[PDB]
Amino acid sequence: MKILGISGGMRNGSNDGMCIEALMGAKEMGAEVEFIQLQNLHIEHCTDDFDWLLDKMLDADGIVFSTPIFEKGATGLFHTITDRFGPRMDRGNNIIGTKIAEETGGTAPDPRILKDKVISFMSVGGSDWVTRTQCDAGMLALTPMWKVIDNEVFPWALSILVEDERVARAHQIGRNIAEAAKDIEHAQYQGDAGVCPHCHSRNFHLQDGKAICCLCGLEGEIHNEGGKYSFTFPAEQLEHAHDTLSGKFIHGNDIKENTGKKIANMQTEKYKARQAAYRAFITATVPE
Ligand SMILES: Cc1cc2nc3c(=O)[nH]c(=O)nc-3n(C[C@H](O)[C@H](O)[C@H](O)COP(=O)(O)O)c2cc1C
Ligand SMILES: O=c1cc(-c2ccc(O)c(O)c2)oc2cc(O)cc(O)c12
Repeated sequence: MKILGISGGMRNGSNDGMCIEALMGAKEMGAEVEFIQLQNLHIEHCTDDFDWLLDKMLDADGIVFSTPIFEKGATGLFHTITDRFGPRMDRGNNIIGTKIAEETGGTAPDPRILKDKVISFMSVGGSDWVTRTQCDAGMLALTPMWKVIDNEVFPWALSILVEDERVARAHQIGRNIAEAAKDIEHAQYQGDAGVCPHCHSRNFHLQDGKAICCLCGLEGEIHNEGGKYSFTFPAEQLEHAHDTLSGKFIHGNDIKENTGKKIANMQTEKYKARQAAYRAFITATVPE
């Protein structure tokens, strides 16, 4: 089993070390290991080394991703990789694209794109401003429905490379991901149970009558029982969860329906005149 470790920190930084430490644990369980340092890659924002990166990820049976924490979440580059995953890696759209290709004599997309895969994440920050990175990390796995094994946060971690018990945790995360990879079907989540019984998220969007899991999208209710929170939802919601095939097929269907409505609206006079008033009112300022 091939484990790919990816770091988004500085060259030779703490994220490099935690990630290489996971890789060492993985080799201990018998895996072939590879390491990619993202500072060596050129990756543009969603509007270039990205295709290469994805090819590397598609060949791995499991992935360990270690990211610095910036403003409580993953780095902007981690969010760009997430942006760029959609068009390429959505499990829903790739199932559709492959069925369509078969039946219409089209060329069969990358079979790798649909293989099951396990992924673990590590978020390394220097303080306790760490409340959003696990969700950010979960979002990247959500689009292709890779099976999350661990999704770990390390606050106060500037000196983590001399904190033996926390380095030992990353070693164990490496063990887990190699073990999970040996049998991706029977691999099971090893991380924290969290609050969302489906996502394991602890991040929720709250409004009167509706608490929403910020990762899996389940709409339900948060309960405070003496300081312990818990999340409940009605079973019909499972159909709609953003990390299930069912919920993705629905989501994509609404996208197709709303995209057709936009195309049609873009041919109305209402649209064209408002747009022309905007073009006439102002011109975008650019640098010299
Ligand atoms: C602009 C910036 C914002 C940061 N924001 C946070 C933060 O919100 N929470 C946090 O825990 N650490 C934060 N950090 C600390 C970085 O996570 C830390 O420097 C990183 O773990 C270093 O990893 P490396 O050694 O691999 O580069 C921030 C660092 C920078 C430079
Ligand atoms: O190393 C850290 C460095 C910084 C930081 C960010 C922007 C600056 O203009 C600056 O002068 C320092 O912010 C942090 C914020 C954190 O929560 C944890 C950290 O380790 C850091």
